[PDB]
Amino acid sequence: GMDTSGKQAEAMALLAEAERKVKNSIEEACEIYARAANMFKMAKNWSAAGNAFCQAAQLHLQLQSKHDAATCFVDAGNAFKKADPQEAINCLMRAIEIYTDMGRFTIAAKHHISIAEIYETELVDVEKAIAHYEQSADYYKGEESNSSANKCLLKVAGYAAQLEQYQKAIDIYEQVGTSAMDSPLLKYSAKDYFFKAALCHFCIDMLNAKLAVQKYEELFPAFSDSRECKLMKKLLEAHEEQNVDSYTESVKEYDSISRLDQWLTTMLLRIKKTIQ
Amino acid sequence: GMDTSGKQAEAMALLAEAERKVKNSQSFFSGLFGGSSKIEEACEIYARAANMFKMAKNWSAAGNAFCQAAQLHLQLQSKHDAATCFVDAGNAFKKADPQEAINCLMRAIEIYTDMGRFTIAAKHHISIAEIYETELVDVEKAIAHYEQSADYYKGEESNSSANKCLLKVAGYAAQLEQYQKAIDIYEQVGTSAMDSPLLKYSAKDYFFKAALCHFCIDMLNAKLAVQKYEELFPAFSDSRECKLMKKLLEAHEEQNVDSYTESVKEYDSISRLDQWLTTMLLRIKKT
Amino acid sequence: MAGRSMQAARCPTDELSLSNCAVVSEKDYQSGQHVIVRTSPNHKYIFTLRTHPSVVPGSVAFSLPQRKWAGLSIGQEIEVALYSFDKAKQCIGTMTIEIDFLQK
Repeated sequence: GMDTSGKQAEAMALLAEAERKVKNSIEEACEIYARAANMFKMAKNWSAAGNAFCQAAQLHLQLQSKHDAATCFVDAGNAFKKADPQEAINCLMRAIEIYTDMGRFTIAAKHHISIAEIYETELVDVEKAIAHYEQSADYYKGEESNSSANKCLLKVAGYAAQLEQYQKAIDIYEQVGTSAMDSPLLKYSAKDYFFKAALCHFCIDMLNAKLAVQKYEELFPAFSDSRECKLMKKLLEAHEEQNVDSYTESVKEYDSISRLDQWLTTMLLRIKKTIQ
Repeated sequence: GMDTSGKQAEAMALLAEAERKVKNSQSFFSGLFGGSSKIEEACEIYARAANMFKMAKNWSAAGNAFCQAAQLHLQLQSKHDAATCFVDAGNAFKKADPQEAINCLMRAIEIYTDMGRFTIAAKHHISIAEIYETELVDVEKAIAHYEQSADYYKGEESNSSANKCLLKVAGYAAQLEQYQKAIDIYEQVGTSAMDSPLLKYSAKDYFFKAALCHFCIDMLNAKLAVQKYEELFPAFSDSRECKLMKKLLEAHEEQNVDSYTESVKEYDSISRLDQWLTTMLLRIKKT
Repeated sequence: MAGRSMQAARCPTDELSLSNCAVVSEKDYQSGQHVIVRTSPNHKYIFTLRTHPSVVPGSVAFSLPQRKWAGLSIGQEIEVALYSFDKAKQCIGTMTIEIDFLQK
């Protein structure tokens, strides 16, 4: 349709006009660049719109402007998000650096979360996602935003248990559960976290899991009443006899009563495989 | 990692440069009368030093820089930025040194209330009460701060926020074995909350607590108070609370400790009990 | 002698598990050496050492019966100090032992 060709031609004309204006040597050039990038965005030419945005941001930063420069850098980053993830990462890193320089820690943490998200979803990398999530959690905890920090720590612990050693998962789950028990609204969920921790201990050895569950049961009396406690006690007893059939029966019955996360399935499969 | 050493070294260098700048500022003013450009620039360096120190996880240095900047900008007659930096100290020294954060927040509160900005003063008072409560068991100061914040909020006509402060004050006072204040606050809030559409569902709970807080005084007045509450809020009868109180009263009327304990255990089994309720029930059972 | 801290390990071999001797690294102790293991102020358990090459220095391997009797868990930290008997008074003359089939 007319949109593609017309907007592309107008964008090229505006880019040439801004280039000529700077060739005379200034805010007018930045305005022309911003308008041309906007029309590029309308034209669906996702690529090369971030290029114009970056050029405008650099030109504006040339005259000591930092706020609008950071906003346009973030704009170019999100524009490149779909067209080119790597340059989106770079633009977001620049914006994070500047925002941290002015000390707007919430914006930096949000951008770190976005960076971790793009890294984990499109590209394949867990360590970078873990580091970015940890940085965002540290920023938020410094800003005492407890819920976001808890979410980030839970995600990091989940990934660490998924691939990394279980000590990080043990620590994070224990800390989060301990913080959660006292909370009036959140107390009900606390059990969950504790349960997860216990399972990770089982991956190391049965005796470590036994001592950990004993300590948790002592610490949290309600945990004794949890169906989870009964399930782990039964599973540990079955494992202690090298009897796989009881293991399978208990797992199947528990799944029948309630569906599985597919994380518990993975951990239980790992534990069963090592029963020998 | 590199962060600690690098940030520390750069922050020390920048802070020393700022100290030299402020040292030379007096000579510049005496010889040329440059104005406040040097002082403003020094304050900028100091604020940057504080923020970098915060990034470097060195909270004490950041708090010291914030306090210095507060003092310097207050010396420039800018009480608003001085109060902002006083609150910066209050929130930076909060973890490094709670005591310093206390006086910083008092200074900020005084500055703010000087202009009549009561909401910010009440928020700071609430923060200070939280600081007192979380670390120290000096309940009395927490009660005083909460009462002051509640009075400020009531003076601002912002209801539903002074209410929570009054509930906290009453709950803490009930722990000190002074029941009249707790009874009065609980009954007042309950009677206020009956009529609210959204809060109505919760109102019943308050009455329960009051009656329990009225239980330690003596059995007979608790019975009559139960009658008074029930006639005013007939729906209260439906709640399990009335049944539990009636059963406990019947058990205690004949010194039947076993029945009282069994009923308490059953109710806890159905729904886990709170530490406050557990303590109150244990105190009542002593009789 | 004064006692050192380390991490409990798993018994390396079935024979050593049957020996009922705490398996140690040659670099840490010697075969026949005798120790007292502290897990807490009120928990002291008495063991005899036997060296095995596979033991990592700074760790001692214990069998499942030893772990259960002493309540020792793999990866837990424990202190251990060389203990010497008073053979003039602690040498054993008679042992009444309760025996049962290990596996039903």
